[PDB]
Amino acid sequence: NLDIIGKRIEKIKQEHETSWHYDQDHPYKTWAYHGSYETKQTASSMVNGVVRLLTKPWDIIPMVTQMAMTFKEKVDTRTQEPKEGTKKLMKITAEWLWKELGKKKTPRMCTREEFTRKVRSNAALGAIFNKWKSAREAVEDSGFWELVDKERNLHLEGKCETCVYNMMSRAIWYMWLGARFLEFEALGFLNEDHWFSRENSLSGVEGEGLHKLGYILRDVSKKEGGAMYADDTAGWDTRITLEDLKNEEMVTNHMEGEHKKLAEAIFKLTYQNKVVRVQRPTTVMDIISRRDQRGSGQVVTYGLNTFTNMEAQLIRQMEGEGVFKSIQHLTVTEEIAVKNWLVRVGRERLSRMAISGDDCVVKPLDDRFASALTALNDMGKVRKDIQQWEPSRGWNDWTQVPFCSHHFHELIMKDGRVLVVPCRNQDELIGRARISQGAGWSLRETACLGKSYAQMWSLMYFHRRDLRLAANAICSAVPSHWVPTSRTTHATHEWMTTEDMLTVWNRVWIQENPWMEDKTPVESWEEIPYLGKREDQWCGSLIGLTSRATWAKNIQTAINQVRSLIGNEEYTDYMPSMKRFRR
Ligand SMILES: O=C1NC2(CCCC2)Nc2ccccc21
Ligand SMILES: [Zn+2]
Ligand SMILES: [Zn+2]
Repeated sequence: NLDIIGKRIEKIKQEHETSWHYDQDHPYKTWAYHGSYETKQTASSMVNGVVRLLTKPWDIIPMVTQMAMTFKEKVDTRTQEPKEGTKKLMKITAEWLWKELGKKKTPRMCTREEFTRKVRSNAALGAIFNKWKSAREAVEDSGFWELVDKERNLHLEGKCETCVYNMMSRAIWYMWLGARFLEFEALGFLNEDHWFSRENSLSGVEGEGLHKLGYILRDVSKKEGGAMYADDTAGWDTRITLEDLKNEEMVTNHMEGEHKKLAEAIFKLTYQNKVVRVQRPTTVMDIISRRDQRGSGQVVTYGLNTFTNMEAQLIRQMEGEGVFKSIQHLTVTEEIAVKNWLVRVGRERLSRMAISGDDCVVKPLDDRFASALTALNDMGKVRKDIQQWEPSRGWNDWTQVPFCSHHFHELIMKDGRVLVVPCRNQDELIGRARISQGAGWSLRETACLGKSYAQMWSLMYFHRRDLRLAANAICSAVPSHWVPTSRTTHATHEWMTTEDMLTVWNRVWIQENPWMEDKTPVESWEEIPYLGKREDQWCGSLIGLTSRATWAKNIQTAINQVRSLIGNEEYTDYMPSMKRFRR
């Protein structure tokens, strides 16, 4: 308890010595409270005017327009200790899984140089404002690195002074840049060296991209076995047990020297003991602590969520196959049965899964998996939107399975070749492209973000009539040489380029596509198919509405409206790449 966290707590106490008070009316029940201090501060979603002016029919669709407007009764709940049989299953599986992931990889420290390069190309490293303005300036100043050094040597000594979380759909634990550095130095290798690539982890999809995820699900569907299960966990990050954090820490068993000590300190001092500052309007700042749940950098969180989800799903597969009888206790001969299953078939069983952090698809050996719920529930990985002991409902067709907010279509080109394409309800896609985050956007910066959405649509969602038309309109309305941008950048964004989008389409879908045997390039956008018109409507198309027909017919007028706002620049007309504007 206070031996490991007190020092961090002590230090915050003194910087607000004028304000410290143990509030008697504190709302915490599962979080250990410690004190409050005085602050007074808050980032709403702003509309992208370039995208909205070129998507007029959606101005009267509430599912789009409501997205731009506007549970902590789940962070403040508790998870029970798993039974002894469950703890044994997790420990054997985790031991086995780090060894498999480690066979073709070497753990190593990430460098100041690597960290500096990341900051100088705008990645989301979840850091706070204070002594320097931005991340770019702290990294170019030697004083920073001396603070990093002090903390670094405190960790080698097994103590922590400044590694404190600041809490703020999605929960992010902002730390100061220095604490983020030390996390990256010790555990960055998991992402930097692709430990959760499909080649390395067999279940993982790190670095894949939406042009690959549908082909991966179709390959899983080809295995003999039962339904495809895609059960979401209710509040995954809140269900990570202290036993989970201890099995994750076993990656340190594969390390040596300074690295092993620096990694052991991240896990012991920051992950398995947390210090958090939270804004309460009663506006004060509460200093709360707890031992369990996930609270790490976004990138480390993705890797360890993937690890622990692979572990949980192998165990659910073991339960379905009758490898063990009860979670109450594993007998000595069950332990050897479990180890032997892992050695014998473990890699085959990993290949039956697609796992992206808390998100999974599993094609088990048979449908016994559906009612194999004892280990899953006892590990705390309770399924969302279904009663605890009700058997899972599986999917009979890989094209129906949800994964990473998409489903996937099989789309046959006029020349017979097969595309497996990503898809989701079109209101969601249009609604997101109409939103920006943060202040100080110039018209040029707003235009270049619209262009990023348009090029993503061309590459990933070309098969949706409305999005190929709107993408061509936005690319016609934004100056041809202006570079697409994002302010927040495990997937490949091939659309972030000033290269011709037909050339990028050929590279992604034909040349580098390992599922496409015939490498014959496509010569025009007219060779690139759409979904069936009825399927396009099913997935949210406005094709057939009077509003949509008027928009398509008069698109030049909309393009010209945006060009007139941006001013006298060099523009290209991309509409004649479409049959209906080609005379
Ligand atoms: O566990 C995670 N789940 C998803 C949702 C589906 C893709 C991965 N997102 C994440 C992003 C950062 C960190 C963790 C996660
Ligand atoms: Zn620290
Ligand atoms: Zn669809």
